[PDB]
Amino acid sequence: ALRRLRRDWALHYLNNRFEPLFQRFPQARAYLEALRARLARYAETGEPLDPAQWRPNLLTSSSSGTPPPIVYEPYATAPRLFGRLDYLVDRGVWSTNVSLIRPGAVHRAQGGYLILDALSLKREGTWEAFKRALRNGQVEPVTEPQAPAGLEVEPFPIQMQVILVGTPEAFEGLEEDPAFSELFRIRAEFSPTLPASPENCTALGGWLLAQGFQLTQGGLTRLYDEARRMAEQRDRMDARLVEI
Amino acid sequence: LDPAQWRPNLLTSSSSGTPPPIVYEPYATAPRLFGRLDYLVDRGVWSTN
Amino acid sequence: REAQEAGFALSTNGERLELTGPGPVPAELSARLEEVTLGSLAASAELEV
Amino acid sequence: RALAEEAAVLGGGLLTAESVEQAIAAREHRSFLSEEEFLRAVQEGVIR
Amino acid sequence: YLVGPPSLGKHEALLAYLSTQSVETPPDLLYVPLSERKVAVLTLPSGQEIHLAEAVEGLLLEVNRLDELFRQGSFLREKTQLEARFKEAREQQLEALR
Repeated sequence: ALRRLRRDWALHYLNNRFEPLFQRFPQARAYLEALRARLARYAETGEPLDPAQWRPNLLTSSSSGTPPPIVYEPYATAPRLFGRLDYLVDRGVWSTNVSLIRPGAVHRAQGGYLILDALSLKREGTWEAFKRALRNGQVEPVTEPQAPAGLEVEPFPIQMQVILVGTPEAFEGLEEDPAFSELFRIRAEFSPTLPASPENCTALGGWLLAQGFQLTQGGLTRLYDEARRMAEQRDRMDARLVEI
Repeated sequence: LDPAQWRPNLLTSSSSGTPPPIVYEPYATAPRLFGRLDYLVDRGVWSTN
Repeated sequence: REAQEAGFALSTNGERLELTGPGPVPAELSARLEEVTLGSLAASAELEV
Repeated sequence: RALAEEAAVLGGGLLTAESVEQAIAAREHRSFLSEEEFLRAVQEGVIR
Repeated sequence: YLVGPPSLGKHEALLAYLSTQSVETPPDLLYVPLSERKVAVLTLPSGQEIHLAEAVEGLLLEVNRLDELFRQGSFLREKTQLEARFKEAREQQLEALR
């Protein structure tokens, strides 16, 4: 009964202490209730509390949004996409907590855009895990099989837009999965060649000037003709502006 | 006597009865289907309870 | 002031507060005492912050 | 529902007949590149 | 998903186009422990993570006030009342046996 009072009174005043926080942080009801339960357990059993295991693990700070967070991850591996778990080795025991979770490309792209290479997604074998994260919200930080205990990361609604970039054969091995069609539906298909017209010649000249090149009319005309030559068509110029 | 060896482990508590527990498990590995055993390492001894 | 109006003497002990008198104090008096003590310790926590 | 969402975006917030037709036309056009190149080759005489 | 032959500067345009976009200030996402085993990603309004961290440190230090609230007059008197009732039952049994 003494133990029961030593949780009753603690919870009774912890409710009053937490009401201002419940008001100030409406989103954090779950975490604050967990803290209240843990402190009640501390008052009941006198069980020591580890501060490091109860900390708001910040992932990314932002007061911006113009431009939105644009996370381009050319190397799309699981540690670089979903994050990685650090461990502390105490007496040879591998332990982890919230303070040892680092954001991945998915985490810092929330509220913005995540740019990936489809060829990278195929090569690193992370397409299955990535499509699972998109449809189910299962973003799991990379763990290791040497840790006796892990962290049960809850599902999370995906607030990012994923924009894959790749060459058509880099999508041939990715469009076979029906899940690719269901998830990725807008195809920003790029034409390998632009129409050969004075409008496109002027656009190419302006693009080259924006790159910092000093152009003459003859030089721009010769570059336009060579773009048509590379396109190997009389009425089409090459759209590969990196080559030009 | 080890108190941690003899304490009933809460798995899940009933929410409201209505609706029933509707557990959609898209990723169906054995750890996420049948559960996991977490081990405590004391002097290199992986003990569970 | 409340203790004086209720006919009891307050016996402070450092930062700890308790009410001394013949028999149990009134329930509202004990509740006010507990609330005052808890407010003082909450103010101490805010002082630490 | 995906086509309806595209029509809503292209019509702002309302799925009128014009909005849905625009959504369908854009859906066909976004994967029209191979057909456009084939038609251009046919017109230029590359594929007779 | 952007599709195109390589060297078309697809990444370079895409970044240039997305930079011109404007979104509402993204919420601060953060891992928060719902327990010592289970952690969830929570989204807070921008700039509210530092206040939450400060408050969490306050509640972690609240172990001191938890320890101290067992040393107050009302808690002590409630403990004495409970002990008095228990020893009252004890003394009833003891007097019967005696």
